[PDB]
Amino acid sequence: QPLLSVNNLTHLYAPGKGFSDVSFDLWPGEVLGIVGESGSGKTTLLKSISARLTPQQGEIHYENRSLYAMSEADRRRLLRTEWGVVHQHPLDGLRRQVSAGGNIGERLMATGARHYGDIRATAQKWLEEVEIPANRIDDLPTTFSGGMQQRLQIARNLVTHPKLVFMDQPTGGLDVSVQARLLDLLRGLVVELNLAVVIVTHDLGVARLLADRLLVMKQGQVVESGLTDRVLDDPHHPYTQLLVSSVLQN
Amino acid sequence: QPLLSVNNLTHLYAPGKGFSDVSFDLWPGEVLGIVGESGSGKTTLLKSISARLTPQQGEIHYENRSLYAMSEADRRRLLRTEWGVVHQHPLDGLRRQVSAGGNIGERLMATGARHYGDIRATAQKWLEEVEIPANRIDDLPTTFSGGMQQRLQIARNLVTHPKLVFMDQPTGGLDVSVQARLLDLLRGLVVELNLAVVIVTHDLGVARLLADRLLVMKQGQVVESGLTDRVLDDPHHPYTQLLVSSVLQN
Amino acid sequence: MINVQNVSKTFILHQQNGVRLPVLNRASLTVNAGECVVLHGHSGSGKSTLLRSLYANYLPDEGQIQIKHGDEWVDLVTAPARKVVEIRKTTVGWVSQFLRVIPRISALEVVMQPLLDTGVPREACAAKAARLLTRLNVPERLWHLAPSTFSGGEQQRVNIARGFIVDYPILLLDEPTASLDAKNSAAVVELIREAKTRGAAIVGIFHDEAVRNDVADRLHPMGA
Amino acid sequence: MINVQNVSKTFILHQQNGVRLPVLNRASLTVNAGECVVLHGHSGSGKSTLLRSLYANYLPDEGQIQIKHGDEWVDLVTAPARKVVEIRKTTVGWVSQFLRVIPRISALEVVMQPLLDTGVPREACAAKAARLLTRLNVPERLWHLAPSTFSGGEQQRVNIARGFIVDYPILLLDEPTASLDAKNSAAVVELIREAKTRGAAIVGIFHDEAVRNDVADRLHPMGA
Ligand SMILES: Nc1ncnc2c1ncn2[C@@H]1O[C@H](COP(=O)(O)OP(=O)(O)NP(=O)(O)O)[C@@H](O)[C@H]1O
Ligand SMILES: Nc1ncnc2c1ncn2[C@@H]1O[C@H](COP(=O)(O)OP(=O)(O)NP(=O)(O)O)[C@@H](O)[C@H]1O
Ligand SMILES: [Mg+2]
Ligand SMILES: [Mg+2]
Repeated sequence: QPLLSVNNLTHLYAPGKGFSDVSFDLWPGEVLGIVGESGSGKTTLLKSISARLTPQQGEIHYENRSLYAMSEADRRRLLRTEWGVVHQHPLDGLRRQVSAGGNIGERLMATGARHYGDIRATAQKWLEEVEIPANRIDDLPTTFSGGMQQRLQIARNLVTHPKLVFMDQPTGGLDVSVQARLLDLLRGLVVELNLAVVIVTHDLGVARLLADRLLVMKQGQVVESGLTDRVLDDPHHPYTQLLVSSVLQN
Repeated sequence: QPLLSVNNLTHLYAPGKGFSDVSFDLWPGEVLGIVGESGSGKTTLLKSISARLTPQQGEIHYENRSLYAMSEADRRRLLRTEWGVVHQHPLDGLRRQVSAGGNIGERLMATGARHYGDIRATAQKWLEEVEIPANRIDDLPTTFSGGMQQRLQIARNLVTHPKLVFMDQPTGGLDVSVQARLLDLLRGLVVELNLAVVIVTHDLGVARLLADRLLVMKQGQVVESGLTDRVLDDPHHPYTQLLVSSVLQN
Repeated sequence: MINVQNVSKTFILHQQNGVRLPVLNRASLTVNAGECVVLHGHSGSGKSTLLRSLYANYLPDEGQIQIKHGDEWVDLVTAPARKVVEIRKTTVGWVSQFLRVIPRISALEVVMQPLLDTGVPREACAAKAARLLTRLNVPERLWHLAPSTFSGGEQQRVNIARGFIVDYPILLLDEPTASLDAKNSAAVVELIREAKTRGAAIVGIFHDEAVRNDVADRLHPMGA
Repeated sequence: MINVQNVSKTFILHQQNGVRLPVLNRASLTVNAGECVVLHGHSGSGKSTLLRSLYANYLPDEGQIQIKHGDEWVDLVTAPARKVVEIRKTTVGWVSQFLRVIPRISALEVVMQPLLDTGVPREACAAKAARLLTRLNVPERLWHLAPSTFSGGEQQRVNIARGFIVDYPILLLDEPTASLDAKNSAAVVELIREAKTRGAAIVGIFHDEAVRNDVADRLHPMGA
């Protein structure tokens, strides 16, 4: 049974701004990429399904539990223990005045960790995982570069080994090498640990190598969906054909 | 004679953080892409050459005039009239409380424009150029999406038809279609108007299609430089070979 | 066991005046265990279209492509995406001219991964990947380096090894031996014959005459 | 006029134990106006390496590739990047199997651009692009649509038209006719012959025997 279920979800700031009539199912151990035009409502949908934006219509069920019918405490517990959220801008998902080690360890302590040495070791291990030097653990994120901050946010939202991760362009600001490292890390987590990922991306190569299923969003509506390679290589909706024709070939 | 000249430029926050011993020449009507690892000092170098970060060593000459030997008023005049700066995060180069029309028109008025109708028309024209709807001119950038904000910043820094534009990952947050639109716009500006661009990017496809010359930066030093296609297809320094081998093939 | 009935596909190119480009019209094809069927036809007859429809990479507009999954029968034309994903993970294997992999993963792990996804122990996966690479005469020095740093032929020997790492009951082969020299081609022929012997329903597209004659057990005319 | 003297190139693959892969050793080649020189050799002899060194896409470790630019002589092995950029813009043209273009630009403008970069009026550029496309029998309906939405053959007819839009004194041809059918091939042969007649120093790599015989005026053995 789906880990996450979305039925007739809709949130509109104004006619055409946001998303409307969005439904999809996500299971453990698979990746649902979301691709679309800048302004199609991908971020609004990601916020709505991640308990950060109350919808105007539709329902979201996580482990058979309506997401927004639950108490605010339960949603915060979800976002604190078993839900990961990676924002497009890393500083939005980071504590500016808290060191990188503290940023990673907040989640660990929220899950019950109470050994400072173990938290420090785990933070250093995850920094090395995203190839951030372990000597930058005590440096504030303001001293980090855009890619460094993005990787720190990814480690922060992945240290707890969550069951569901909503990411908004996690590859943005990353050089291709660390990008491949991140893709391998995400694939390993998804397959070995049965992690589920809802990723919004514009790099259709990353969606090809990572996403198992795809949603294509335009003017706030899902225009095409299905298997990632089928959609990319056999597009049906005009927008999808434009979109894959606009890819820069290397 | 070069539009911009950099000689032995160096700025280090700490040993290994920043850039050191950087020299290069940029002429009108060409693009100097900068590619490298997240943490190589690309942004620090871009700030230093854009009059936003005083170097510890070396000199920068713009039209034969030392950049940092000039008065602060002259540097601000450069950044206000004939220099464009596109930040990695669009909101850093945008006025949050000022509408998109106002954001675009600030530069125009700074160049002497004093007709409200003409400024409005130019702002709408540039919004349509980056494919932003003209009905969003009065909406604050906080209501814009990441790609919309990035395109608004690009239009703001290109409305004045500047002679030198420093961009930090301008394609970040852009779907491939509007990305191709932006690439065509930049190529047209560079060729027709002799515009010069220093662009920091991680998408090596955009550097291939746009950059005429390339710099490859690692641990704060330029490791390889030369013709874009020569560097990409005939890399010499180990890092460059790793970097181009990490590209996701579409 | 493959059962293609009345599968037809025409591409609608909205990017260019929405012109229709028919490539399959009421095609059908039956494949059984321990048999190899090779699609034969003039270029543009729908060979690639049909082969990738068998792999669900294209979606026929109408018709049925029913493949046995487990002890079931599944119409890939209407199955859910999860159903197709599992059918690829366990039932329908694919070999082609292209190694779409994550750039920085060594060749041995590129070959092991499809089997490790099935829960097989890592020692068995490593041993089988090493065996396949040795049969395809891939140098030992290249096992522990990313395929993207190799030549085209070595990358393709690695892609073939990755394709044959799992014993799929159904197998698809889009010109695996095309670029390979005679020795490496012969090795791929031997691998295909072994797959046939174990009871693999193989569907292939081959341009070389000798490879088709040595491998093909039946010919399907795609000209129509 | 092309003058290649003692050009040698060996690739150092740091990604794989830093192995050295020599591909050119003290090669030389002289080309004159109104002449076509075709590189002939076993695959792996350095044909592609030398051709792209002529276009500055690769950098020979040692040697000289001196090409006449304007009324000058320029060693592409040591010239500044700006020098090479201008030499490509005006002096050294390139035709290959691949249309690296911005995705959303129509075919007519893809063909016009290299000439418009030289300041030629837009009417003349449009007329010449239309002429080249008509000669290469590219349908009129496809002139105003992006190449990425076409088939491989049409994209390659557009790449050939873009290559021949400017009358380069030096021209390089990396198997332009390879995939083309006999009619389109013959059209490309006629274009190459016209380029030769006007006084274009053409350096080519061809696999087809008939195309090489019809075009080649001299053969350079790259086996050594
Ligand atoms: N706070 C807001 N108030 C009013 N309108 C908004 C607000 N946020 C977004 N809109 C609009 O809602 C639409 C969708 O927003 P969003 O989901 O952030 O787009 P997006 O698809 O993620 N674009 P991008 O980040 O470039 O991939 C856009 O037209 C936005 O301009
Ligand atoms: N304000 C700062 N204080 C101390 N150290 C800094 C500061 N800013 C950057 N550093 C370091 O300076 C180095 C280079 O910074 P920066 O130029 O922003 O990297 P970058 O190459 O642009 N990375 P990316 O944005 O991912 O492409 C990094 O190790 C940063 O962590
Ligand atoms: Mg967004
Ligand atoms: Mg940066």
